[PDB]
Amino acid sequence: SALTQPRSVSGSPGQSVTISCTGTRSDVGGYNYVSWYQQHPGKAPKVIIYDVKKRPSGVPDRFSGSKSGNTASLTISGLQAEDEADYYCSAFAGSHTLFGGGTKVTVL
Amino acid sequence: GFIENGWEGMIDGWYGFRHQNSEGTGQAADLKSTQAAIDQINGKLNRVIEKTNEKFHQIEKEFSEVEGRIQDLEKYVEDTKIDLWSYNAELLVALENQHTIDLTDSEMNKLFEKTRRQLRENAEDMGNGCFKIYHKCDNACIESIRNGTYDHDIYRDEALNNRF
Amino acid sequence: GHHAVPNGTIVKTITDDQIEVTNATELVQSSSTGKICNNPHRILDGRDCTLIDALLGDPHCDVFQDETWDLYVERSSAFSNCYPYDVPDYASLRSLVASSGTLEFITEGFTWTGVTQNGGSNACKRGPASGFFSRLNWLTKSGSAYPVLNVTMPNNDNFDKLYVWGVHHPSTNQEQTNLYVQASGRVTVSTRRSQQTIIPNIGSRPWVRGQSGRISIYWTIVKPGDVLVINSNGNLIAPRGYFKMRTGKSSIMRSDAPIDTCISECITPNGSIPNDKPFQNVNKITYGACPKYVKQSTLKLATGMRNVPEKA
Amino acid sequence: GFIENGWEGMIDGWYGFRHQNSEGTGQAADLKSTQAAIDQINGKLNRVIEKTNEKFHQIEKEFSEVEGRIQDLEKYVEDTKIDLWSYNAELLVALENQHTIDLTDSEMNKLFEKTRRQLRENAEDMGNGCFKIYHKCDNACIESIRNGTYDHDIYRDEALNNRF
Amino acid sequence: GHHAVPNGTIVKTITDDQIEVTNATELVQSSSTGKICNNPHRILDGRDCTLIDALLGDPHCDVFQDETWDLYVERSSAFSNCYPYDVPDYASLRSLVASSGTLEFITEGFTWTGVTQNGGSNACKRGPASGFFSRLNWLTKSGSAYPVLNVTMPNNDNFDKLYVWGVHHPSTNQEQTNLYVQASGRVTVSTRRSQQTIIPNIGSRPWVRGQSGRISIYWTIVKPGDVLVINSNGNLIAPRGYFKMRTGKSSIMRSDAPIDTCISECITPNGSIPNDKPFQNVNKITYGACPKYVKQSTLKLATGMRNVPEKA
Amino acid sequence: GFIENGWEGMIDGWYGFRHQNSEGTGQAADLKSTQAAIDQINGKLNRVIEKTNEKFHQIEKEFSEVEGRIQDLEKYVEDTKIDLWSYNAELLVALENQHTIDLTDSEMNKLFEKTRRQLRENAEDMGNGCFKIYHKCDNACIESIRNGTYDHDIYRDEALNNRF
Amino acid sequence: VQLLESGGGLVQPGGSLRLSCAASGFTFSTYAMSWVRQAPGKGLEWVSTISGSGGSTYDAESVKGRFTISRDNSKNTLYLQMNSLRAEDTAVYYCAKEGGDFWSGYYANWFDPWGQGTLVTVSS
Amino acid sequence: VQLLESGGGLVQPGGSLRLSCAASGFTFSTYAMSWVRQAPGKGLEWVSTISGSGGSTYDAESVKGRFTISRDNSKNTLYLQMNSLRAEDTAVYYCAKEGGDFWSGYYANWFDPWGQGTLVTVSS
Amino acid sequence: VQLLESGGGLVQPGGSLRLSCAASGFTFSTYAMSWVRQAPGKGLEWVSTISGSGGSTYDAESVKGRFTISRDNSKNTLYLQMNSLRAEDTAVYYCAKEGGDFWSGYYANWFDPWGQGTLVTVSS
Repeated sequence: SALTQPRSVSGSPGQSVTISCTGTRSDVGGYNYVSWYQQHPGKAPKVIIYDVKKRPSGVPDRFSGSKSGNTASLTISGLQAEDEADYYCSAFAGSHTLFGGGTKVTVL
Repeated sequence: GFIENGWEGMIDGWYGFRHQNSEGTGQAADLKSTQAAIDQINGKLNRVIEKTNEKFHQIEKEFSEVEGRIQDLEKYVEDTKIDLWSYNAELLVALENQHTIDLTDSEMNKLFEKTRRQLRENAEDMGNGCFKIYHKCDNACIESIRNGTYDHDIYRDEALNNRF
Repeated sequence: GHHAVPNGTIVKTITDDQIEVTNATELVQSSSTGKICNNPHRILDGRDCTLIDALLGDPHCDVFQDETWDLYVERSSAFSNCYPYDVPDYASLRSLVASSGTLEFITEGFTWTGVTQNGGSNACKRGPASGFFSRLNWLTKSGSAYPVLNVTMPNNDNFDKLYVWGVHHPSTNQEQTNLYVQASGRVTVSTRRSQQTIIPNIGSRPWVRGQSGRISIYWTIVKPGDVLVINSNGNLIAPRGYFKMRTGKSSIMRSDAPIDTCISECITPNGSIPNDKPFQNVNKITYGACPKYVKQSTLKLATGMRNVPEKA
Repeated sequence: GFIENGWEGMIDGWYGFRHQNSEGTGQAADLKSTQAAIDQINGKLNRVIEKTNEKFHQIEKEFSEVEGRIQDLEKYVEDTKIDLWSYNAELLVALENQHTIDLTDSEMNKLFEKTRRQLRENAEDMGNGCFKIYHKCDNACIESIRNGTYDHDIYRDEALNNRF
Repeated sequence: GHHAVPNGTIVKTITDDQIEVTNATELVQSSSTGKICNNPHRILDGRDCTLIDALLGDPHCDVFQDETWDLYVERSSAFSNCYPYDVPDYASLRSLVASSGTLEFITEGFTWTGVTQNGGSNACKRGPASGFFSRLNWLTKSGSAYPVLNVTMPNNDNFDKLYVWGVHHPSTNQEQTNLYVQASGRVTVSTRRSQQTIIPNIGSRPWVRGQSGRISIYWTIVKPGDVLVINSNGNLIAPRGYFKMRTGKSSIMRSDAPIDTCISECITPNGSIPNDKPFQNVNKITYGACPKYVKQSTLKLATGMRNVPEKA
Repeated sequence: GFIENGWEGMIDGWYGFRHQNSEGTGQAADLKSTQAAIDQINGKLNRVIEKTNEKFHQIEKEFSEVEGRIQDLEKYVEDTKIDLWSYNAELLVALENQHTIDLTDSEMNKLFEKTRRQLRENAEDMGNGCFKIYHKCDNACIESIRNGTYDHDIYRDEALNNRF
Repeated sequence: VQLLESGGGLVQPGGSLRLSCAASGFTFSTYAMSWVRQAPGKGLEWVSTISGSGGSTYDAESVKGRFTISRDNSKNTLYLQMNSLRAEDTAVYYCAKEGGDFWSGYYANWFDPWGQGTLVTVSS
Repeated sequence: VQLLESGGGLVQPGGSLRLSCAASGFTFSTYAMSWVRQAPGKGLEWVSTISGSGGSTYDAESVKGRFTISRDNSKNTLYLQMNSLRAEDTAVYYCAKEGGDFWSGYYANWFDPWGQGTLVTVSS
Repeated sequence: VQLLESGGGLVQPGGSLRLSCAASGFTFSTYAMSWVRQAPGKGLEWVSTISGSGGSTYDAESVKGRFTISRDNSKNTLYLQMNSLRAEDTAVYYCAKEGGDFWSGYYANWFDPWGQGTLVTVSS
């Protein structure tokens, strides 16, 4: 099977956007290896949040991640034009890695 | 308490199996048990590492002249603060280390316990952390043991005969 | 079975002092780069003047006027080159100004009648001519009289004003009657809630830059809606204005480390230390987000299992 | 580690059994194991709750005017005291919680271990936390398992035949 | 198998930040009722006067005379309506009297010869007529002389006596010679072990209730078997007696919360908080049996097991 | 959890065995398990006992006269220091005691687990901490159980017949 | 760090193809590697991963018996072999590196650097 | 909180009797309930207890096969049924409530409120 | 504390000998005791040990079936019996006391007091 993600989320600039990645008890609730990737059109994905609430070196502090049971949330603060892309969530399921459907963020 | 060694050469994980069937000796590594142990150790490290101490203006701790009560009280306060935090540093390290050892020894027994239940009356514990399967196991049968899809009924009749 | 490594690390636990583990991480930062970084915090290098000298207006650090900071770095080579002075509470004035974080001075219009202003001494040589502290005004007799000064300056703003004034203790009685007129002077500076009265003391003192007399520096804080009255019949180093007082994250540090260009969250007199670790042993004096100070030289956290080479 | 679920609908205790014999499905709750866990959790709470801090006259912690060394030292002392007690509050909660999880998982294994020893060679572990009894059990036989008065010899001959 | 609940609670542990449990209890008290209870402790409401004003005998709070307490609640609306005054150590006198717990005053027989007693000022209007602090005695010249006062008062009791006296700093030299006679006054109050000499300072000060002068309040403690000698040739606000000194559980608190009728063991400036919990976040200022102060907003203790819904 | 008593009269160690064979009742004490428990308890005591507090000149803690802020601050600092160290003393004792109880209970299960693996399918658990050996054991056979040199194959055929 | 993919091209259904990912800028024998594919217009799908020594290989169920993974730590190149190709295998294949530095070499919990990708297509 | 007992009376040996305890003032379905008897002049003896949902019933050995317990959480009434009555069953029967508020509904560790009691007597 | 050894002498190979160690100055029934031998010019070799009650005896492999140990806690004397003596048994035999005071009476972890030793020799 696969992780569940909303088709699209839209928000006006300066607002906050939350993306939900709902998984099972072996995928998201069994581990803390949830990751979030941002894919601009026609480009390879880049990491924004590795391990539930950690950021790489070179990512704005606007992006934040959290976990609540079996659902993992990514919060984009100060939404602006360069944040319009497809966002995917990854999880570890014991013997494989699962990827989300993909949420497309549109800035009004 | 039954494993009395550590397999140097196990370089694809923290836990795993090795077997000697008719085909030959093999080696494999478990991944569900390894990442469970690493995640818990990783979570422990993050909780210790968090930076929540932010101090800007504090009292003066080094003195050039010699004064009386006020200077001595300032030295007493800082010495008291250092000893208390030094004790907290020792106990925290000692506590989290003993939990890490117990966490890692438990994950090995958990893997051993679940492999024992999988071979329901088809294998015998041999003291050390190894089972004796009383039926012909090929490479596929050993793989099903690691996967979790070992059917104990197809091999049951021929195993019970060999056992008794 | 489980894995083992050939080169393990010794780690402390409750049961025993040494147990080998596969790997461990140090939890005490015991190293410094030896330099102070200036990117996240504002660092001000007081190369040759102390905070009080910059506050008072020493002739050789007029560069520090109206200078704000997040950390004043004081060097051991700081020296004074003006009229000899003392502060009865040096640590209080140093602490109060350092935490203020601004040497901003707004000159008020002070009317002194019957006295001669802009006095000076050979100790403070501003260029070829004798001078004085730039933020303090020395008052002398005007002809053959020193009228009792009764000046006032009210508060109509919304911030606290810090007034720095002083009393001059001359060496000899002839110097007093030559400078002022009264044999025994008196300086009273009072607000509506607090009063400070100081009678100068006449006597010889050690010889500093040619002057056997001294100056005692005092400070007064006026809250909004308050008023300041300065009354004196002699020996008054009058204030030229007030320094605006602010609260914030500002302190003073005594260090000899040089200042470089990097991004370090905490500053220590031995340099800037990384902030990833929970504890540090470099120094007990710190500024910013940095680990706590512990007596221990090392502290290892076990990121792994036992390391028996060739419950469960 | 073998129970991978929690029976919502177990409303007469924390631990218990459910069976499927020829008569039909049943449900029951254990009481010796439940009260043992509750007593230990209750005893832990009482030790934390005890009120032993009684302070009457202390230093002033809020200041209106701006003073020098004495005011700063007072602020330093109170800040030091708060950070130390805040750290003690976190570690105490973290320690007592991990003991509560371990004390509740242990009580389930203890119940499982004693039920295993009761059915001496008359039942087989089935991976999850359930046994397969190899003889006809009625409601009374299952009750004797929970009571503690299960005679393993009357059913032994017919169980060993079914097993092998 | 074990039980599960549909609505669990998130709890912190060593391994990870969030684990669901069946139930948990909060260990931080983060709420207050907003009111102070008066049943277990004695609460005294200083509505319009501070402790020092009540101690000194302000005209508008004669109600606080001989009043004991277990906690003095000071309100921000407190104001002074007497002769302007200051205390060189305000925090020491406030702390010493508050921990004493009694404003009990026993008037001694003080013989002042050659001076006029019961002085007063228009600043302290007791009714239609000018008055003064009730526990302080103002001494003025008697005709055209101010004889050097040398009074004594020994100790024969078994408790410590607190004497509150003062020195009057007049605004002008004409006021000094009009009130007293000596141009420069002096007040010396000494016991067998400690001495205190204060020379009044003449100068103009801000205008408070018509008076440009001030009064400096001092205190002296006489132990059993000791003796107190008051010597002055001018500027003495003589004491009328002594305050009994006791040790006990008494303090002062600055709050604006109202006082109600209940039974609460601890008092906080934000109100009274329950004492069942181990930690609290309401306020760092507390009186009595109440939880410790922590920075944390919440702290949950797990009274239950893991809550996996549908070692062992 | 199966041993529900303590053998008073076991005076040559902390753990051991007693048997009832055809020759007669006997008693013996284990020494590897006893010294392992004592060493760990001894190591715990040494770590607690270490003397690392050496203070020479400190502030004054008793006062004869009555002063103001400075005297109160000194009393506040010492009271704060005492409460913090008193709390550390309670938690340290409570933590090290609970570790001593678990350690000692674990060492008994470890001895029981290794004796169970030694009698591979020649004995069955009898609920309490005792085995039923299904073959004729003399004194030498029981000694080999304690030594660690018990050959489970020589007695296997006659044990399996008695068991079934 | 730089990962360069190669081998993408058109292959008939039931054919075979071999993809190579050349990696430079890091110790290749320390970090785990993975292949991740994204169908045109659809989301991301995990394919395979390999350990640091190459002894442990993990595959997805829709790929398990068909595609295999390998490494040559001497040449610092990661290889994926396609054996039986179906109509649903048309996607852009990326080679990724385990971005973690905590016991790296076992599994890829997250993928810090990604390649530009090579597109494979199957058709008549 | 108020517990009212009823049903006490004279019954011949070997007879039957039904006692009802009406409880008001608290959530009846949350707290466990118990029956405790005291023989005239002698001490207190526990009889039975019941869980919050009524699914778990616990009886004393001298009562086990004879007396049963029940609840009707809708009617907030606790029922005890006597089936075979002996000469030693003459006592005053109290209905008690679990006084604890810590995981209440499993067993009665202590009995905070007690009823006034109903006296049952057996004789010729 | 004082340990005095006796019984040393010349014995033919295959003979027997009995060594007694009289101990005074401490509670003999509390502390474990041991025999340690040192061949002339060579190092120290452990022989046997005995518990406080005498019920537990431990012997070395080169001594196991030949030499036995015993106590008489009433007489405060420690006895070692030699049954079959070989040419390699010529050494100086010391009687030692468990020097520890932590759960003493089980085994001798270290030997605080030692006797002066008795020399036994075997020859033709």
